[PDB]
Amino acid sequence: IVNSHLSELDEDVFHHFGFTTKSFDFKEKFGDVKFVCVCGSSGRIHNFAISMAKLAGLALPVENIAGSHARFVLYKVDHILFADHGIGIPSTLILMHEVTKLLYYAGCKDVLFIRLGTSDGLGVKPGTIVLSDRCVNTKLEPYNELCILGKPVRRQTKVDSNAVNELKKLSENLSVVVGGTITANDFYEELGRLNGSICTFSKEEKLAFLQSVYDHGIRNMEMEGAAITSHCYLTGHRAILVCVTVVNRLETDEVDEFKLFEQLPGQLVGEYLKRNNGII
Amino acid sequence: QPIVNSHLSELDEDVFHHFGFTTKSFDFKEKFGDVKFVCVCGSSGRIHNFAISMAKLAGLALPVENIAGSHARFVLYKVDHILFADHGIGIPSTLILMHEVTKLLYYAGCKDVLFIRLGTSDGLGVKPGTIVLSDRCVNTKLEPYNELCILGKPVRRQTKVDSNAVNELKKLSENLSVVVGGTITANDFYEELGRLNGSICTFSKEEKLAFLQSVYDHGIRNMEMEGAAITSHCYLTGHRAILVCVTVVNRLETDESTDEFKLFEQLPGQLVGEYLKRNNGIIVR
Repeated sequence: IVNSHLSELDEDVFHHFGFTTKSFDFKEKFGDVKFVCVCGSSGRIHNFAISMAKLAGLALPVENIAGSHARFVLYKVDHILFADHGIGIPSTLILMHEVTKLLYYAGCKDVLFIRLGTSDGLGVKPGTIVLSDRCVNTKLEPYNELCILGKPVRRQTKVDSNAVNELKKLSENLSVVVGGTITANDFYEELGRLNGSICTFSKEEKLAFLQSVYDHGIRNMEMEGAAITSHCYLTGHRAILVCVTVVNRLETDEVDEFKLFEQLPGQLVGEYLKRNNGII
Repeated sequence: QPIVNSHLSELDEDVFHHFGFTTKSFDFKEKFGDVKFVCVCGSSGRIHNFAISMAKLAGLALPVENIAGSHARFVLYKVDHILFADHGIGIPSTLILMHEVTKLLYYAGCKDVLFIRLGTSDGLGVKPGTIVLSDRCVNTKLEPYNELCILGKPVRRQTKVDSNAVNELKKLSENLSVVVGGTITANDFYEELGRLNGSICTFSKEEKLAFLQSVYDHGIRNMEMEGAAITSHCYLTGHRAILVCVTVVNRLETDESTDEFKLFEQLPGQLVGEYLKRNNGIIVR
């Protein structure tokens, strides 16, 4: 589906990237992109871009394509774009809008979006990589909910099951678990944490909620999945979540090794990108 | 009297993961006990500069120390009775800040603290560069609520702004344009704010205008993405909140000079700074 309104613009400003459609030719600069790698922070995604560059044999430093003062960073190593989305669905939706618009202008078709994040684990020990076989909200519905012009809109989530299949098969020759993922808007109360500044439920209700979602296949929880997987589906691209778990929420709320866990998703996806020509 | 989360007493040590410190990091009573203001905005650089401007005003020697961990998600500064932090973009990011900052205030025994958001925003029927003092914070249906889904169950939390602080800021500006009006909080910069140049648009330019005109006639003068989170969380934790946002675009005209934008961003700080100087936010030495 195409936004007809874009073709009417004399110039289109990427407010959060720091450039416009008069900055450069998008086809020439981005036309070969087939993958988009994203995580929460600029630092981590830049480190991964650098890591991927070394794997491809790129000597020169990986340079920010985005404006220096812009909200998000943007790196490119061969056929891969790297960017940060911050914390939460709204921040992520901004990135998704501007990155998919970028892909549209560049003529990129059927691009795989990969989120390499961290997450709360359910019934798995910390350090476990969860490959999301589905992304659902806190009601375990595979939908991202929006209020557009004051009207309720539900947009269903979808994961590239083929990519999950590949990543899981690949991981065996290189622990990795395939399971469901909850996306929430509140790190504390909506994720059943007891140590927020506000708590309107008991431990019993918290555990009943966390056990039920586990029983219904959920293995991890985070705050951006529903946005990425729903937005990609609608704009003609693909999406997967590769997140390491940093805590078993069926056991506790609170959390060197943390930095080590963060490296794990990149180690898996990097090998995937190598064997599926994200790099030359 | 503020409601206390009893579960916090069950913890021997509490970790502020997004600030990168714990309850053993400082003596919270001695370190934060005199905090009566918390200033927040979207970026670490902007709020750092504002903290620096307040320190200069207070006659305090630079630099302003980031109390937060070096690799933490958020920054945290203190100048006399004011804390400074960034909240990033959107309600989820902001809610995390609110939880950890209000917990900090609790451990430090701080009561009735005033949260001030110094942001930029979409304008409605006002020229770019206009400071909107929010007298009302609502969602995209123009209801004064932040909606949540707690353990799968729908929750609506009422929003509230400090009218007295708003009134004081208004009168202060007269002796220093500033408009008092409604504020919409949305969860999406593009479609939910009625922008036509997203990657997805399921509405016409006619429907767009109707939506924005409607909210304008209902008193809304600006739109941003964090308001309902701040004002509802403060209400529940026994604190106060206001929004002081400069508008950068009049959405009733268009959806689209970097120098004057930098000038615009300075405006909320200039107003708020004067308020803090006269209301025991800083001590002038």
